[PDB]
Amino acid sequence: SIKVCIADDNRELVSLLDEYISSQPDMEVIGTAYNGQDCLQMLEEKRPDILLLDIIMPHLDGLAVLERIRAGFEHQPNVIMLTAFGQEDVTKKAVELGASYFILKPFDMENLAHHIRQVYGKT
Amino acid sequence: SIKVCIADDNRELVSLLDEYISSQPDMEVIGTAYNGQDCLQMLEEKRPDILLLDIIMPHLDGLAVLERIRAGFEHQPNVIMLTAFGQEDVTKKAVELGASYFILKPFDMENLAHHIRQVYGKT
Repeated sequence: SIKVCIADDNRELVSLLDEYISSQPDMEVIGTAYNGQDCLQMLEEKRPDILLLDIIMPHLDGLAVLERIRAGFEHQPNVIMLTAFGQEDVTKKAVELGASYFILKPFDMENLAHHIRQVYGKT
Repeated sequence: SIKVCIADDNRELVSLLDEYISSQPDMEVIGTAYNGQDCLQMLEEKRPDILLLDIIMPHLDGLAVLERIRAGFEHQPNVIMLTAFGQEDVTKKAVELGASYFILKPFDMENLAHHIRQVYGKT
């Protein structure tokens, strides 16, 4: 059971991520946060294996959170930045500190091309 | 080669759809439109196999476009409505006219759970 924590200030995205990760048979969601300060508070209690972290947030962004994780925590999760188009340059500083990243495209295409084939096939 | 036309008023979404469908080896994008009137003009020239159509658009929505396709076109594409959360009830009228539909979730999760496993695996 891979234990995952989510921290992002887009409430719609956090909800989708929680649903998606919870549907995976080998993973579990053990906490969520909407800003950096609450993320750092969560990690002190839950010790997840994986943290999905928004790279840019007002006041305390994902790189400031990652720096605090590396400078003050004994137990650190593997951090995966959530990066949208145009945010790649800022993500690169976080990869220099050892995080990994996931390019988050705006709309979900899963199963579209399968559905298209099913429709086309029936005619 | 499955020939696809896209009609939606979200420019970001049209761009992603074009990219995604064009990357499929068995499909091709042959036109795109940003409103109903331009979609109906496109279909008269291009005769696609598949039309991806936004269910709700100001002035002339996807159901009004579908009704015009069924009442005035000799050659009709198989129509797949692009339906977002909350738009299901309006889609059901279009399915009554024979269209199919695709539930469009707000963010792309493709490959996230694979990446998570790759990261977790390396430790």
